[PDB]
Amino acid sequence: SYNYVVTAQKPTAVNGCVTGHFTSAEDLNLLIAKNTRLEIYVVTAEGLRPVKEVGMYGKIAVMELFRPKGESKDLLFILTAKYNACILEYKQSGESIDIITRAHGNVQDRIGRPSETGIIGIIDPECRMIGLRLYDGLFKVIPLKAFNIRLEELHVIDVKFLYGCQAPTICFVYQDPQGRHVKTYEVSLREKEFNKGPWKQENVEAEASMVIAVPEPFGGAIIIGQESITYHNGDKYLAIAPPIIKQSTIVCHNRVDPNGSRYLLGDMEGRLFMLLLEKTLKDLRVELLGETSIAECLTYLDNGVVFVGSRLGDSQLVKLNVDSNEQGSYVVAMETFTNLGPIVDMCVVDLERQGQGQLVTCSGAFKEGSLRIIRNGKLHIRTVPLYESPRKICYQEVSQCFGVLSSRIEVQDTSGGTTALRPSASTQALSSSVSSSKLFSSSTAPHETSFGEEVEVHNLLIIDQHTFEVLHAHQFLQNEYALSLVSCKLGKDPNTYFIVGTAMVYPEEAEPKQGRIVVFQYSDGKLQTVAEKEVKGAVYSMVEFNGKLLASINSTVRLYEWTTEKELRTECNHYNNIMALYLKTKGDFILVGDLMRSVLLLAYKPMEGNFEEIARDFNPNWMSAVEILDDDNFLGAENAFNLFVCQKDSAATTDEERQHLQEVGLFHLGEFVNVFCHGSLVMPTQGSVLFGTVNGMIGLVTSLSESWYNLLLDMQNRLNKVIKSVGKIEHSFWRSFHTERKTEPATGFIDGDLIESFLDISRPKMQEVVANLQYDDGSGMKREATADDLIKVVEELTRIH
Amino acid sequence: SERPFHCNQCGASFTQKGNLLRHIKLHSGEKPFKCPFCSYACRRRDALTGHLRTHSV
Amino acid sequence: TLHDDDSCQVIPVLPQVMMILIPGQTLPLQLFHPQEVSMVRNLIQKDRTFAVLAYSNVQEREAQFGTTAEIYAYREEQDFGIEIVKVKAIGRQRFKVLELRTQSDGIQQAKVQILPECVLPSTMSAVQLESLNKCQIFPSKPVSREDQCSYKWWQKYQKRKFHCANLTSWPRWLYSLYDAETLMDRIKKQLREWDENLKDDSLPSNPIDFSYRVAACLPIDDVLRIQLLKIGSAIQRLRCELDIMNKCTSLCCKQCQETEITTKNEIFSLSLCGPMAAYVNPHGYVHETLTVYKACNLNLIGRPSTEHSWFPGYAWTVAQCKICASHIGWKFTATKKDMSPQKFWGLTRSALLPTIPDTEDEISPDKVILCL
Ligand SMILES: O=C1CC[C@H](N2Cc3cc(C4CCN(Cc5ccccc5)CC4)ccc3C2=O)C(=O)N1
Ligand SMILES: [Zn+2]
Ligand SMILES: [Zn+2]
Ligand SMILES: [Zn+2]
Repeated sequence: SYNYVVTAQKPTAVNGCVTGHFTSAEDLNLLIAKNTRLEIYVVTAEGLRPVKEVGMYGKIAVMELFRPKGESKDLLFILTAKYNACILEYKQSGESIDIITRAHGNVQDRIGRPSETGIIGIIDPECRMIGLRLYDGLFKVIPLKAFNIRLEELHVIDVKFLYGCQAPTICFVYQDPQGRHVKTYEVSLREKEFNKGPWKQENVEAEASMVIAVPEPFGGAIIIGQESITYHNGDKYLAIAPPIIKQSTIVCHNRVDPNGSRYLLGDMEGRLFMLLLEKTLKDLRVELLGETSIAECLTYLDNGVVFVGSRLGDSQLVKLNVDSNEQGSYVVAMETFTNLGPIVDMCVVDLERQGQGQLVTCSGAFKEGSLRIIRNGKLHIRTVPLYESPRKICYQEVSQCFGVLSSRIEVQDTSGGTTALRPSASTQALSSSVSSSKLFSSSTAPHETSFGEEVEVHNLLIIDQHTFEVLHAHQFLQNEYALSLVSCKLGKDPNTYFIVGTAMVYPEEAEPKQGRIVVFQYSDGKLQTVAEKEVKGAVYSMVEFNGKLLASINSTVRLYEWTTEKELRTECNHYNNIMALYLKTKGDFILVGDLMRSVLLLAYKPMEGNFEEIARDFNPNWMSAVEILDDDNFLGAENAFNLFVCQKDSAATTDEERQHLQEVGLFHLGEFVNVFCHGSLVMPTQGSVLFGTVNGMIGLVTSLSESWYNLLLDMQNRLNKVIKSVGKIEHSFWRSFHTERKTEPATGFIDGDLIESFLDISRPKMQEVVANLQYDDGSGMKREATADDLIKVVEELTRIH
Repeated sequence: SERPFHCNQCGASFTQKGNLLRHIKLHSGEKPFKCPFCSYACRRRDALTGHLRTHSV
Repeated sequence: TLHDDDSCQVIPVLPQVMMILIPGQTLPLQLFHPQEVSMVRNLIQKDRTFAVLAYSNVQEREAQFGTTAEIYAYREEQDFGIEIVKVKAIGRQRFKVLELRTQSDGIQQAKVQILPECVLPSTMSAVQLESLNKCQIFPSKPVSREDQCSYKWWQKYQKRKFHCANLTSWPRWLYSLYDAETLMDRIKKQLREWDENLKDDSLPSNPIDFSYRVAACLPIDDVLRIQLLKIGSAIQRLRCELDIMNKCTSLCCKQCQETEITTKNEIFSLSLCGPMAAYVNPHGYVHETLTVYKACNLNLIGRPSTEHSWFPGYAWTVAQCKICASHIGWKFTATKKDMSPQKFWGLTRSALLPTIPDTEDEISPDKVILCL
């Protein structure tokens, strides 16, 4: 296999945000974290001045600014997910802008158990040292050589640097087998060992989750849980328990004023709160500000403006008015930034019938759930909010409408029924219906329902492809989870139908004993229920298989035919020793895979009306999505933000092993893939597979010849010498296949981003690289490489996205 | 009647030697539907019947 | 001491060690050959490790994998004039057959490649939001018998740890079928039906050793035990064990396969040792014997005897299959009246399989036998 992967759309999810004086001690900068991308914005009176966007050879996990001893401006600390660290300084050289790596290094240790609470990176206020918590019972310290110190507390929740102490001192919240408590520890570099912390509180709330150290005028640390918000400063102890917080746990924050009198707090659901200090300190007081997108990170800007960093929905710029608004909120949204992530499904449509192809995604979650329309002609973005969770999508041209699996949250009232949290598309439908089935009404059992908590109800929405208006909503049964969706014609019937696979989920029954496949037809603004077919398991996936419907039921793969009675006739069956979750087809071949990378490849034999096992390969690892490249090669995604391709085993001199699959492709993408689909966004490369991520990243993968692969390999190795590498991180190390304990160099995949960067280097760099390369234009004439030949080849390669 | 012929596998007590040997042979197996006339063992009990009927005649 | 992964190693092979070993399972062994001692009399200085094999068709000697064993006890004498030599061995790293050298006398050496133990992190490490890493840890577990008997507590658990699973194509309760803690609980709910020993301390928290402790208590086939060893993923190993404990319940004669002996409901743990354990007879034959309350379709052989009884206070009587007369085990009958079960049965596993009940319902005949 010889493949090429390139970024088509940079990530849109916001995983971090900080403000500081980076471009100059007087300038005010805004820093945005977008997975592999880092953005620098300057705070203006009207808004934010965009300055620079860069790409890193690492997944940004920690990002904090600091002002070093006797230095011009704030310096930046960054740690990658692969544990590469780098320190950056903003450099202007006339018209050229550069980010220099003042120091770099990797802080990995071969042996270490990563803590449950993840990576944490903090810097002391004096900017003397950097604290890192990567593995339990160890604490790395950098004053880029580093040293570890032992920790008897093996379950750290959160830790921060104290203000106003004789030496840098840390205070943390741990959970021991006797409760949850807070503690302190002092640092001695000269000793490279721990000293005694100034104080200690032997008990704290069982759900303590956030620790914030208040600056020097106050000192101490703020502790926040579900029920209690406490303050501790040696022997000073304060505590409050406001009601407005029990609905959602406090998750993200930011310091408002440098004197430390006001804090911002956001919940898991988009409510934004402010912490006010009534000053010694007398008491604490909390106030609701309003509702925002679910916030991953928050930053107080200035002029009553706060930046909303969101992973689930669009980022927002909001104003903080001294008076509340008529709905009760003090916040109003000023400007929104497009966010494509998370992407749970997508489809490609040539809406204008121009041979183009437009990308339409089911994106977001909860009230930020939305459809995203992507148009190339660079990429154009239209946003259509849905206010509930989208799941799956398919396109039906004859009806000029989309089918979308949707789910909304409701809470149990006290009136017997349930109430929605907010208006959504499923309650704004022009027409509505709820299916009724005696077959599943035949389920009679105990079902003690508590009355005051959440529950999921799934719905099917039908929406016009032009206006994107809610045409029709069909509600699914109680305890029924909408899983699979497909639109296609069957048998001799020329009508086009929507087929939906469902399952019944009950809280005390793990393995699903029940499920449905329901066929729908959309006519004159109404969805007519066609048929009902009960199966004894969950209907995970369905795929059009040449006039027939291939369906997955738990670990069973069943092929259904279309009867003349407009029903499904079970033709044949194939039982697998794994749960048949992922299902992709091409022609008569059938590839089946589970969640744990267990691959299973079948081929339907029409002469006997059944399936034959062609090959099989098990390699235990979490798998997120899988796709077929061609008859002999298949692409998958497996944890570790990693991609893999396995071969159909060409010419194995082993009859019993021609059914075994090798491993010819491995690649570290840096993104978590959820769905693959064939298509291209335009009118030497073969094939085309687009994929969407949780961070909204979009790339294109196509196949190459051995000559094309071999040529680009030496070019990449050459470019790695000349391209200025962020943090001096090697591309071979970045793209290395990496599990939490293993590492192996990638092969079979060309990093199209790095290839395209060739056009943006100075012309002297190009000639330097091309020199001493043996060139083959194809079939005829092997010579030395021409500086030009690559460029015009490179452009025709760029003309894929 | 004191059964001094014990089987090392299961422990069965037998009153005569030759009865114990008949026991330890059944411990082994090899499709244990042995026909006593010919010794042809069969994999199932119904195929023994169809095989047994060829044995009387 | 343990060998590094994938290493090309040469290990002795012990003849007449006919079983399939699962790592950590202890093995007492009766020796009689001087060659068995001749291997041990040197092995004990000092490796103390050989290679238990996994024969599929031992009469044709078909084996493909196995489990290294670490001889951890060895001390013996010639008391009452009979020279007696017994050792306790324990299994360690799984392996795969490559080449084999039957040396001069027996001395079958094993050219072997170590099998790597494949550890996998949680399902959330990729998609879990950095903001909620503080929320990952729960306010611990109540370790009780009331909110575990109730499921409301665990629902909130399943709700929280996979809250960010809403960013995938798959909902939470699916990952519950891959959550080690959930799968352990599903087993932490089945063996209290079987055993009264405290799960809490006796079981290990780590699923690796916990998977092998489940594997050394299930009366399953020799072949089922085999592909159970092919499974590097402790998670897959648990689901396979689980779906076995769901389907594979009622046990039949391995040889005739026409006689339903007993059901898994009839299993019970007599002592803290467990329901199934390895017992030895006075001739060196090792029996993985299971204890069950009731069994049927068996004939008894001979009179009961207390001689060398593994359960003092009970007299055993040989039991064999009604149809094929192959040995199934023993009927243990109490000697006194103050004995608790009075008639606890007791079957040897190598003749058993808790087979799929081919339900004789004319409306529910066959079904699906996905051996996962
Ligand atoms: O509960 C259980 C199940 C049965 C299992 N046994 C017991 C057992 C005893 C013997 C023979 C050993 C030789 N003596 C000779 C002798 C005669 C009278 C007095 C003393 C010695 C007779 C018994 C052979 C096989 C087995 C066997 O498989 C076990 O150990 N426990
Ligand atoms: Zn016997
Ligand atoms: Zn015969
Ligand atoms: Zn039998």
